[PDB]
Amino acid sequence: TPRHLLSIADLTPTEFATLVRNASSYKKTIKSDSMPERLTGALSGKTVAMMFSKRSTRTRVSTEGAVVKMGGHPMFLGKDDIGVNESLYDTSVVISSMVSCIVARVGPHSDIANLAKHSSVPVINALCDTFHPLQAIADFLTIHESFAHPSSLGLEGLKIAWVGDANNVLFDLAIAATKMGVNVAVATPRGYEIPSHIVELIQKAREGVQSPGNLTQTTVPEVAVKDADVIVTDTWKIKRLEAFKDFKVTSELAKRGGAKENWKFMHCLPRHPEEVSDEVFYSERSLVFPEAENRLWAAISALEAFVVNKGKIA
Amino acid sequence: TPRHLLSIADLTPTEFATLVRNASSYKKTIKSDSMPERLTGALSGKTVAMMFSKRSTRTRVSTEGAVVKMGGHPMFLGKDDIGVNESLYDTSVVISSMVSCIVARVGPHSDIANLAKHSSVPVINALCDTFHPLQAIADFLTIHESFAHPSSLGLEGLKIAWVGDANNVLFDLAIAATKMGVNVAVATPRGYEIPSHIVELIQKAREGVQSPGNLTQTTVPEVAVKDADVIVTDTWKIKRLEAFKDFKVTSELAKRGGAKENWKFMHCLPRHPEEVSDEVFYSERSLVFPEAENRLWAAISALEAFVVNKGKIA
Amino acid sequence: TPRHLLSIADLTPTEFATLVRNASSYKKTIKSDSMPERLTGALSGKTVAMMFSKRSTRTRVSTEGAVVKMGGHPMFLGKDDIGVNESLYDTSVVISSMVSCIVARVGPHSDIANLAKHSSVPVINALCDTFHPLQAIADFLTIHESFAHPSSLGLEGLKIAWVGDANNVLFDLAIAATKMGVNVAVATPRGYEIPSHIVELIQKAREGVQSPGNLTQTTVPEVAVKDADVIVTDTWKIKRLEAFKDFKVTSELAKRGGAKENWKFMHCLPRHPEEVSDEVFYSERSLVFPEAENRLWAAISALEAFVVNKGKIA
Ligand SMILES: [Cl-]
Ligand SMILES: [Cl-]
Ligand SMILES: [Cl-]
Ligand SMILES: [Cl-]
Repeated sequence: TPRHLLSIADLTPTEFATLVRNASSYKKTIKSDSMPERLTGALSGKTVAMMFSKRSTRTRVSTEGAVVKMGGHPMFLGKDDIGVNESLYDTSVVISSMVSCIVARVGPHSDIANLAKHSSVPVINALCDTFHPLQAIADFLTIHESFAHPSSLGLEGLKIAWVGDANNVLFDLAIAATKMGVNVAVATPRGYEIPSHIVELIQKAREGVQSPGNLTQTTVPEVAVKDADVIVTDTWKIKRLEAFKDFKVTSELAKRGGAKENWKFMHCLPRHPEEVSDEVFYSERSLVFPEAENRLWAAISALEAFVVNKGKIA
Repeated sequence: TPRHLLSIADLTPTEFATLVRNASSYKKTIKSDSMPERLTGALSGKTVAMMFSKRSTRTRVSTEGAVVKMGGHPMFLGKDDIGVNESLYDTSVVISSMVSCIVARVGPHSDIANLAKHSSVPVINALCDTFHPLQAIADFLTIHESFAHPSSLGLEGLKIAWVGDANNVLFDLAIAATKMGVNVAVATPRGYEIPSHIVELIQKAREGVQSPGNLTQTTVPEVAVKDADVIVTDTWKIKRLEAFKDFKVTSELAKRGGAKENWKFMHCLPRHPEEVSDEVFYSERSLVFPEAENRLWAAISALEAFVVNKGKIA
Repeated sequence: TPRHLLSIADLTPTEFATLVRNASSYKKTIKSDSMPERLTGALSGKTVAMMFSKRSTRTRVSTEGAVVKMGGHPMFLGKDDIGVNESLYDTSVVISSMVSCIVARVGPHSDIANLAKHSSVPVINALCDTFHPLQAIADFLTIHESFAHPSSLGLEGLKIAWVGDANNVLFDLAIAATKMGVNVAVATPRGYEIPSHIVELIQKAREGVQSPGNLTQTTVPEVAVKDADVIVTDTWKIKRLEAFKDFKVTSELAKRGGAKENWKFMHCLPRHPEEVSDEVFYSERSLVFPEAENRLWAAISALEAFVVNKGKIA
């Protein structure tokens, strides 16, 4: 039976800190003109299949680059390429028998689990309705660098403020922060709250950690930002535009709610002009571009762990 | 002048058995964590062009994987990519001068021959109107494993029963079976028979073999299945659905017509629910998934033979 | 700051002759079953991004092949893949941070410069509104072979005649010919002349060359072809077809205008039947197919120079 990566919920706190340290390490070596021994030709002769249900160029760029550093071949199968004209069972058994890994994006989560259930090779979740494991790893890599033993990244007592809609990215970030002893506070409009199944996974993630990260739920943005070390948002039709009125991240929101003097900004891209101001996006406060690049380093770490080390994280 | 693979009609019985033994051999070595010396970096620095006229994801998956095991690069050029805005002559001379091989799928057979006629590198037929060489090699690999000197795979006296429409796949399978001393019987509705040009190639394939495979043509399914070791079908609008009434492969058809006690089932995928029953498809009788995977092993064998060994099969 | 290749206008006469000699050299070695030491694994572990705004299969084929000879990975991002749903600044910073090079095709030239302005890796111009650097290198490689010290390819005093529309390809060819001491004469209909910004770059290219190539502008085709060593055209709706009446390259045009006895023909493909006659296109006068293949050799040279040698041409 192969081990899959569907959500941060599948990782112990130790396993998660290790993926992040590895990405940090590989990044420092490769950006100064060297190759890690563990990675050289680790995937040569081998194919990784990328299955995408809707366009996702950004995700493609980093998976593609990560596979190639390991000397493997990335295979793109988009929405014009591939459960419509053939059962989901069949597609799953057949493709997995001629590749070494599947990186997959689909719509509903029920879809990805069924695929993994019958795959004979490790499946990694590129993005689904409720999870986004690769993004969390990138985001914590970024946090770890900017604020620079085995079961921790030394981040205990930090505060993250999320302002906007409750979605896939927040869900996994929340689960990670809890394991790392980081406090999270979430501001959303009435009707756009964290689903209670997600609150259940966050709570279960508390088990066995001596100082877990705490969860705060609010309707008022000025409340969330209080004493925040980092502020995060995300992309949000007619119904929505009126509802998110005061939810735009601005300089005036930080001072008014009382965030830390040196608060930093994060958004996982692409960015539209509704969620955040130009002044904020392009300030020295903004970790946006390093965060985007850390996708490359997070994919290398994850693929080494799940494909090469067949799931034994070290 | 380069040597092409357009049909099993181009192969001697010895050359065909050798391609099958090679695929079997390479499969056993690679699935137990080793590389054959003959294959390592055999295609490095080199590009193989894949030209597809209509979607064919399944074929792509195996060609892509096969090229990469040899350390080469597979280039996908689909129907939005490439004889409409430029003569067929020109396209053929130009592309072939910057690659080492073309794996091509087109509509009419007249199309593929004209391309090959002016290519300066070996062309392999991925699928056309009347032939499908790669499929036959896979199918005989499968048969050879399940029922486990140079001019034979030791299969003399076996029976294959084809029930359904007469198409490209059957044509090449028939030509192969004849060379291998395997008996084939074909049940089709009135109007959907083997074209007499095909019957002519089967008959010509008889020449020089001491015990050739025999051909049987019928309109009644219960007649074909008599004493059959294997039963095969394939995907089959308004006109057709009424015509194939009794043609659905079922448990009740095997017993009624008198097939062997341990008859096995084969279909080259994708499968729809009209040709065969769920009960049959998923039984221990069904070699469907191994048959699908044997495409990978058959491509490695064929590309080694035609591209690396420049057509000298050994 | 990375060095880009946007136009032949960025190259000294020495740098241009060197790119051409290198392509010639690499071509001779590789076509006789050997690898140049400088090229082997030069790009391994590394990704090159290809960004295409409109279909351009021919360009893809040669870039793809060139990258692979160097052991790198080519990544195709077409018009369904990627400044619409995200600022041009953002796309530029993000993609360039996870690849080693961008080969790009866009519409307006203002577009490509802005991309390069913010890229952290070398950008090469695949084709834009006014330039086509890769084509010029191919064309001069071809000329250099057919008519077979450091600041010259030994072509002084040759004549090139362009008959047809004034476009991107002609512009760069003209700038190259000037640096190489080759004479160019241009026949176009009234309304379809070289833009005066281009005439300005040709004139600036004269500076510092002891025998620069001369420019001639005409409305009559029979005038241009006088004493020409080579004749070139290109693809040219309702308004246009009447205007180019006498502009079709023919046997009868050469004799009538008085071109050299052994004049040669060039067209960068694809060809339509309006610009040139079948008799001319397929004669022994036609360097069309070698010219098409020389794209492969020109890409290897250019990518070695700009990506591997980080812009120090040698
Ligand atoms: Cl897609
Ligand atoms: Cl590759
Ligand atoms: Cl296609
Ligand atoms: Cl495109």
